[PDB]
Order: sequence, then structure tokens, then C-alpha cells
Amino acid sequence: LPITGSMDIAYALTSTLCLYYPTEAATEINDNSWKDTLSQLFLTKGWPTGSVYFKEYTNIASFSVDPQLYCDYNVVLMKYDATLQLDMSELADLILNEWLCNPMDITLYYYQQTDEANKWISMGSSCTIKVCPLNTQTLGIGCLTTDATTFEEVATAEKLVITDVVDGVNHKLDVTTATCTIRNCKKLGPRENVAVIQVGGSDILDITADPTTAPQTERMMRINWKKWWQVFYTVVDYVDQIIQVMSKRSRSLNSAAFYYRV
Amino acid sequence: MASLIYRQLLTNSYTVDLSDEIQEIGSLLDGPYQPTTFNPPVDYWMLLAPTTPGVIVEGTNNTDRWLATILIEPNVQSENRTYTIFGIQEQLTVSNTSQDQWKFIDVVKTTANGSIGQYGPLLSSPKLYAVMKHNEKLYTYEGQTPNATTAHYSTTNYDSVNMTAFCDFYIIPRSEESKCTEYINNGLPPIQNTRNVVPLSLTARDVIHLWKEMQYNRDITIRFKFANTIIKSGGLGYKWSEISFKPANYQYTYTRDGEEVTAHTTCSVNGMNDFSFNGGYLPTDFVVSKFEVIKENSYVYIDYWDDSQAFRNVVYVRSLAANLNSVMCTGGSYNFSLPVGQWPVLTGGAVSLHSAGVTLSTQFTDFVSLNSLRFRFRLAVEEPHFKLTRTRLDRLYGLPAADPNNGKEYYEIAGRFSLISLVPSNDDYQTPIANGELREEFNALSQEIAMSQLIDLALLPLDMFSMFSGIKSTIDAAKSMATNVMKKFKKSGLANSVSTLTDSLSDAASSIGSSASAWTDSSVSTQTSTISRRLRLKEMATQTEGMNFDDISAAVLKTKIDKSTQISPNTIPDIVTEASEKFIPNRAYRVINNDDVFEAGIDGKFFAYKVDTFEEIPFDVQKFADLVTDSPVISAIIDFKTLKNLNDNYGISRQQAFNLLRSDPRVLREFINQDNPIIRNRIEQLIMQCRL
Amino acid sequence: LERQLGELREEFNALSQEIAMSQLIDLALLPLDMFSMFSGIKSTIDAAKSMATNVMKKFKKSGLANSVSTLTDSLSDAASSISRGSSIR
Amino acid sequence: NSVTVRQDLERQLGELREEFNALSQEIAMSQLIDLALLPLDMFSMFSGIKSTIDAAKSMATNVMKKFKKSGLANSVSTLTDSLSDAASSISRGSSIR
Amino acid sequence: MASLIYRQLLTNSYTVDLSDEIQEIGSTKSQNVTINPGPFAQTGYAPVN
Ligand SMILES: [Ca+2]
Ligand SMILES: [Ca+2]
Ligand SMILES: [Ca+2]
Repeated sequence: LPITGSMDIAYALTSTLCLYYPTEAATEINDNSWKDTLSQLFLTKGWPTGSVYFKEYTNIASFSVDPQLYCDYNVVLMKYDATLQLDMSELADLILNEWLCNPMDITLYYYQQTDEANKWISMGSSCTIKVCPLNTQTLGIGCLTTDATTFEEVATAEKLVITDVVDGVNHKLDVTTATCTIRNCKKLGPRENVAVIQVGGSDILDITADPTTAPQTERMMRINWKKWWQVFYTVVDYVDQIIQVMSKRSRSLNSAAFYYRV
Repeated sequence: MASLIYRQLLTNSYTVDLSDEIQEIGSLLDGPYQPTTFNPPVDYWMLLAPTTPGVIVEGTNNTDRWLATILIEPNVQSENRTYTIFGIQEQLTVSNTSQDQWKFIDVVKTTANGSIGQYGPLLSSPKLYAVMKHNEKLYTYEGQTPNATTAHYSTTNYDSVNMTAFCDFYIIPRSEESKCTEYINNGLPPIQNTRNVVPLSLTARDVIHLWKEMQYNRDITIRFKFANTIIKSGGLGYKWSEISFKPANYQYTYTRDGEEVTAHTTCSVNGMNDFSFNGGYLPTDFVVSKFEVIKENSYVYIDYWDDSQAFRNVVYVRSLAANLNSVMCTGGSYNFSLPVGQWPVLTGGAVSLHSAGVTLSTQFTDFVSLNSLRFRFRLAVEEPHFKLTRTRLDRLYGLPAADPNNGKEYYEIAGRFSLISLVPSNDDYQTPIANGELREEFNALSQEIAMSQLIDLALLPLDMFSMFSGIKSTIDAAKSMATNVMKKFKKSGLANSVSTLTDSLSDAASSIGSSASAWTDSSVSTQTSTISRRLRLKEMATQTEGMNFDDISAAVLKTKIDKSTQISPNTIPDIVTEASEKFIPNRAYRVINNDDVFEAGIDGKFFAYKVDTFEEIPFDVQKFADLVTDSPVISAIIDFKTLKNLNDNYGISRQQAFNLLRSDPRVLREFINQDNPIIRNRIEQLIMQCRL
Repeated sequence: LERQLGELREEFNALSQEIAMSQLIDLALLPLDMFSMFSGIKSTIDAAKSMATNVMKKFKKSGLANSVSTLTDSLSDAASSISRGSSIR
Repeated sequence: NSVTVRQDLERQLGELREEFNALSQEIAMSQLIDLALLPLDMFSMFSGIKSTIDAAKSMATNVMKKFKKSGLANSVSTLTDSLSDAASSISRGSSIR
Repeated sequence: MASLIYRQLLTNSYTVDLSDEIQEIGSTKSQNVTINPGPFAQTGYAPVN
């Protein structure tokens, strides 16, 4: 509904933060009470004890399998590897944005993408997606609808894939459903709950499949690093700025899930 | 406005001829039947389609005559051939002058221990024979096709004659003798129109076949296969005659989300193209007559059934659709048994099957009949080409009939189907898990319809779409409803009267009133009644003003049809025709001519009055006829008696009187809403007169 | 098969005399339609085909149909050709 | 005699609609009014379309088939059904004002 | 007027069912196509062992 304000009038502790980090960070820190230490430092910054939850993932690929972000504010310390630019971009596109997903039954129906905001998101232990475009009479173009060996391969044993095919053409898919699930997802907008801190190389995240745009939102941060202790001290010391960068979720409602709230 | 439905139904009836032509093309053969011995029932043609050279059939009276049928391939000189006839082996000298038509010959033995005779030559390309035993005579066909006539033989004890037969058979009643002749002289119809599809022995004893919607969506796997008829010809064996698709059947079982679904399917192909390889005319050249290949112009139909609640709830279907995957059918290699030299081989040939709709059907078995679903697949040829080695037919496309299965046990098409079947549930519960009076009810409904809303409906034009778009029927019924209504509307009484009026006018174009017109063809009572009965057609001709009696009738018909719960699709045409021909039998029509009104009814009541004061004037029949000939005629929805009563008991304004005389829907509804008893009574009488 | 048509032309031209003007005007007023035009034909000899469709098959190709199509195309082009502006005589 | 020739992909409907809307520039008001007065029928509408496409598998039939399922057809059906129900002295609902 | 096109496309839709019946029955009763041979005879070698 309309929200009327005023351009002259002078208008004059209850949230949770989740830090997601890789295992090697804890392995290098090597202090059984480092999480408690960071909790006390966050307390000094103004976060009551227990308001900060630390989550450990082993790899970017592993964390990409159904990321479970369950805090009011989420900060993901993602390490950089020059051989994983697309994987990092896919993970950032998945978490930094909000997707309305519906199930896809590849073994029965054909599918198409409605518009530029719709894509196919596949997750699991191993996603090996092959596609075959079809014409108006349901015949494959450059592929035989029955022989899946002729299909065109868009993924290979991927933990996470965000596939984008030409809009308005039916496709037949041969995604390995045993170790992967593929969903028809429409991007609604930005997920302000989560911020990504790339602890590593250059700024390379392309969270828009559009080739003409690689926007760098305020929630996509980057830091050079040589010690995880220094990285974590930076995060704690500038928590205020990170929270100011983020915002609370505006999504009305979706599937129920666990959360870490007050 | 609502009367437009009658005009459209009568105008668009010309499409009924197209529909009837399609249905006539639709016009079923019982068969095929396995080779067995049985007594032919009387009044029935037996059609026979042979497959291998030999004795087609052998039947005898066992008293005075023993008849049989013999088939010989063409291009055979005078040779002595042996045949097992009547359980007795005998040699007969026969020749085949023809080169491309099989020879059917009837064999006759007047005595058990006599000498056989040959008669009734038949040169048939489609290889079909026919027999009857009725009218104290035996009918057999003779004459080269298509000039094949029927020959009659006299063999006593006609109704107690038994046949021993050795091929595929069909039974066709006497009345379909023309269809029998056409089939024998031009070939069988495509196999999809056969009852048994496959032989299925001779056990033809099987039987064929408020509402709530029930969905029975399911996942299915159609497993099917192809079958062949490789009919080698005569001679040294260097030439064949036919490699053709035949229907095949397959029973299998598969898991369907917990339940072991045992299913039965039959596959039959239609529209194949008959390639040929005429190697010449030498006795030892590789000659082939008809090898049929399926290509883009051919369809394949698979009837599928299973022992499931879904498939025992298929009697009445309100919606049916499938989204099956596509499958590849590749051909095998068929090595010819050439007596000498290299063996030709029909290797290769692929096609792709994609779904192209689904409809109800009826499979049959040797013991029971199944209510199956027919899936029709369009074809698409693919990269594997079929060649005919040791010949010059190379690089041809399509799937031949040599070995369509290519050694595979079955072809599989997995997918899903969704159906909404109607079940007769009379209660909120008890959903079943399987599947004069009408006129009186329609008349009874007339007492619960609101007049103002009825006038609104009458003002609404009811076109072909609007009239029948609100009635929901079965999948088979909803397809043909406008056609059904028109089929009888174009033959009703109203259509006949329209035709007679048009013919009378046309004949007059090449006398109650001053001028002799076809429109105007107690004496005054009789003349005005006849003229009014003819004027009833002015509404159909669209030469009126204001509302129409048939506008009211159409509105009431639509309202009652929507209300009724005891109207069947096969009943709607009759009801619509009856409503058009009967509703409001008593109709009155008025003509206004410079402050004078002449009103006449079908019942012989005639009035003449002044517009301003509604004072009666002596009726002038001649002036009335002259005016009604061409000037617009207003239906007297509010007749003169009601108008005078209303004027006396109420102060009708000049505009109100003008509009009421002109049959203004606005003023009529205005008075109904004001609740004027007189006008409400008049409209109620009009409504109640809409009887059946 | 136009010899029969020519004989029919000669036959039809001789029926002009046998016409009544007032009854002709009445018939002209009567709205002949797909049913009225062909319903009352003389006898409808054995298995009369779809006469309406047979007539329309040639009617839709006659010169009048071409003129109607030309008029519709001309009006469409006129509505389409702002750019031409004043390029029609 | 060859493998089935796959029909060419047609177009993206979004961009087709975009181009169709863009065509509104090349419209003259007076000539459009004349064309609106001319009653387009089953013949005039489709006579000059698709030039001379060979098959022309009853383009009118295709249009009718996809049109009777449109929202406009459903709205007409609902209006007719509502009028019939009202004429049948339907039991008016509690909040049917 | 020009709205006649919409009104007719609604009214005449009942012919869609006739078209569908035509299509299905024609598919069911599509006659076999004859591949007529060319003028040239297909004579080949003789059967040679
Ligand atoms: Ca390929
Ligand atoms: Ca990936
Ligand atoms: Ca896309």
C-alpha cells in the first residue's frame, strides 16, 4: 500500500549473525576456543553472547549443495581459486538473490524458459546435465530425442549448476536424477540477508547471466588475506559496516525451514 | 435478439452435409478370425483374405454337393497341382494367364466319389473371396476386379451347411453387400476399422461398450511390437509377393508406483507406402510386388489397456490427454531365400514415433473385450536408411516391414496420461470406483423463472457459441452438438415452412389484399388467422421490430436447458427443434400505419384501433394485408386487450404507449420492475405457453 | 465443361420476360440465406452433395471475391502507410 | 526421399509482441477509421494474409480453435451462463448485491 | 463493422470440431500410397552361383 512521507520533517541486540567459513580457516587458526574468542569480541562490538553463530563448510562446491542460511544476517567468507570462477559466481548468484523454484520432472515433460529471469538450478552430489532443443513438431535440433548420447552437455559432475538455455524453445533434459535434482527457478530480486566476502583474488563474480552486465552490489566484498586470524579480526572490527551493507529479508513467505533467530 | 439462435441454426445447417459425409466415411467389420471350421450363420457374407497358396476353404452339404475354394499365384503355366480338398488329396490341371492378379477358383463335386470340376474364375489383386448361403442358393463372386459380380449355385440343405476354412475371415450382414463388393474389388479398409484387429478365434460372444468428475492421472509404459506377412510367391522362389505390416499384440507387466500393473496392447500401422522392385519378367529374376514402408505420411495406433481402477473407470471420459515420450523403431535385416546366387537383404530403415493425440477404443481377446485407449503416433524417418542388397534400390528412407522389431522383444514408450471420468454419484459420498417424462419436466420448470431476467436473456443475442458453450458433456458428446441440433433443425417443421415460403415467393416472382403476394395468400377471422400463421415466418426472415415471440422462446429454452438435470446430448436436438416449432403457439402481430394499428392473431382474433386513444375501429382486412405485406410487423408481446386494460387502470404516457406498441424491451422491463399486475400476467401467460 | 454452361446462359436469358416486378421486390426483401437459397430446389436428385460448399468453392474464386480482397488490402495499406503520406492518387 | 526436414523455429513471442507494438507508429488515423468501418469477416480478414502459403491448413480454423479458448470466450460464456441462471430464478446469495 | 471478425470467430468456432473429426478419421483411413516406378526397368545381373 502507499507509504507517504515528508521531505522536511526532522525525525529525532535483537538479531542474529551467522558467519560461514571454510574448514581450512579453523584448521589454520588451531585454537579450540577461537569461536568463543570471536563471540567475546563480537560482544565488545555490541553483539550479545550467543547472537553470533559460526558455520563451517568444507568447500565451495560442497557448500553450494542447497545452501542453508539461517540467520537474520549472514556473512559468507568464500575463498578464491582461479579454477572456480564460475562455481563462485553460481554460489553468489544462488545466495545473494531470491529464487522462486518449482520442481521439474525431466523424465516426463519438456521444459522451456519463460524470460530472462528464469533459469534451471541443479544441485546434488553430481549433476551431469545434457540438453536437446526441440522444434514445434517435437523433433530435436542437432540431437536425436531418443539417443541421449547426442544431447548437448552443459554440466559435468557439478555440485551446483545454474543453466540458462535459449528462451521460447522446448528442451529435453538428461540430467542424472539419481544424484541430482533440477528445479525451474525464477529470480525475484536481491536477498539482502546475505553478504559474500571473497577472501582471495580479483573481483570476478558475475551474478547476472546477462553478458552485458556484471554488477558489483554492495554486498559483494573482497579482501586480500594471508592469515585467517587477520581476516576474522577484520570481520569483527567492521561488523557494523557489513550489517549496514545488508538488510532484513523482504520475502513475504516461502517453504518453511530452520532459522537461528531471537 | 435471442431469436438469432434459430436463424443461425437454420442458416448454418449446410455444414450438416459435411458432418454426415465424414460420418459416412466413418461407416466396423467383425474380424479377422482364425482358421477354423464352423457353420456360417444365415444372412451373413463371409469375406476371406488368404495368405498362403492352397485351399482357402472347403464346405459341403454332405448330401449332394461339396464346394471348395483354391488360390493360385499369377504367372503360372498349365500345371497339375495337388490339393487336400474335403480331406481327400486330388490333382487338378490349372493355368494362370494373368501376370499380376491372383486366381481364385471354385471347386465343385456333385458326388462324394465323383470327379471334381473347376468354375468361377476370379482375378483379384487384393486377394479377397466372398461366400453366402441364403435364399436357397449359394452366392460366390466371379469376374476380374473391379468388375466382380456374384454367381449363384444350387446346393440343397442351405441352412445346414458347414465350412472348413483356412485363412482370415470377416462377417458382413446381407445389407452390407455393397460394402462387401467394394472391399473385395478394391481391398480391405485400413486394419484399424476391424473389430478383432487380430484373429482372436471366433468367440464373438463378447459384449462391447448427477455426475461427478474424478481424475485418474497415471504413469504408463506402452510396450508394443510389429508383425509381418512375408508371402513368398510361386515358381522357383526367386520372387516374393508381399511384405506387409499386420496388427500385433503383447501382454506385459510393470510397476506403477506400488501396484503391479499387468497390461495388454495392440499395435497397428496405417498409411504405408507400397514400394516395389520389379526385376523383370524372367522366371529367375528377383521380382517383388509390394513391400510397404512407413514414412511421414503414415500413422501408428497402439491400443493399451491394464487391470487398474483407472482403466475400469474409462467408460465416460470428460477429458483425455497424453504426453508420451518419443521412441525409435529400427528395422532388421531379412535375408531372402533365393534358390541360387547371392541373397538379397532388406537391412536398415529407422523411424521415430511421437504422440499425436489419444482417444477411446475397444481391444478384444479370445475371451473378453477391453475398454482400451488408442494412442496415435505420427512418424518421422531418421538417419538409418534401408537398402535392398544385390539390387539398385539403395538410399531409401523409412521403416520397411521386413523386420521392424530388429530382434527386439518390444518397443517401449514411457509417459503419463491424464483423464477425467464422470461417475454417477447421487450423494456427497459413495463415489463409485467403477463405471414424455422429459417434456413434462421441461414444462414444470416453467414455473420457476423470473420474468425481468428472462427479458434480459431475450435481449441477449444467443449465437452458436453462446447457446451451446455452457453445457458440459462427455468427450465424445461435446465434440458434436451443434451438428446434432442442426441435423434435426433443418428437418423440423419450422425449416419446412421457411422453405415453402421461399418457394412460394420465388414462384410468385415469375389475393387477400390489393396486390397479390405470397405473404397474404367468420371470413375475416379465417383470413387473418392464415395471414398471421404465415407472418410467424417474418421473425425468421428478420422483418420485425422490437422483441419477438421467438426471442422469448429462445430465452426460455436456454434457461430451461441450463436448469435441467435430465437432458442428454442425444436429447438436446429434439428439444430445441420442438421448442422452435411449438413454443408460444398463439402469436399476434401488429402493423402501425399513420396513427392506425391493425393487430391479428393466429387464433382468429383481429383488432383495429387508434394509437392515441386505443379505441376500436372496424377492422379492414384489405388494408391490413397491404400493410403487412412489406411494412415491418411488431410482435404483440403486450396484446391489444392487455394494452387497453393497462391504459384503463393506469395512466400510460404517450411515450409509454408508443414504446409498448413498438415492443420496447426497455418499457416492458420497466413495467415488470414496477410490478404492474397486468403486464406481469401477460408475460407469465406468454412464458407458460412455452410448452412441449 | 462449359458448353452446358452456355446452354444454361441461353436458357436463363429467356426467363427475364417471365418475371413479376412486385413479387420480385418481395423476394428481394426476403433475406435468402445459405438454407433458403438452396433448400427448395426442384427435386434434390439422388444423394445431393454439399451444394453450399460446391457453390462457395467457385464463389470464393470469382472476380467479386478478388475485388473484395483487393479493397480490403487497399484499405489495410492505406491504414499502414503514414510514411507514404500523399502517395495515392 | 530424405530424413524429415525439421521445421524452422518460429520466434520468441516476447520480441514478436515487441515488434508488433512497435508497428503502431506506421498507422494513419483516417485510413484506420475507414478500415474499422469496413466490416472484416472470415474472408476479408484472412484473404490477404500469408501471401500465398501453399498448405494454408484452414488458418481461419486455427484462429477459431485458439480463440474459443481465449479469456474473451470464457467471459462471454460466463456472462451467458449468469444471465441464464438469473432468468431461472437462481437462489440469490447472501452477499450477491 | 470491424468487430464482426471477433464476433464471427466466436460464433463459428463449432466448425473446429468438424475439422478435428476430419483430421482424426482421415488419419484412421489414410489409404496406402503407391510408389509408381519410373519408366526405366530395374533389370540387374542374373542369379549367378
Ligand atoms: Ca549433438
Ligand atoms: Ca557449478
Ligand atoms: Ca534463457
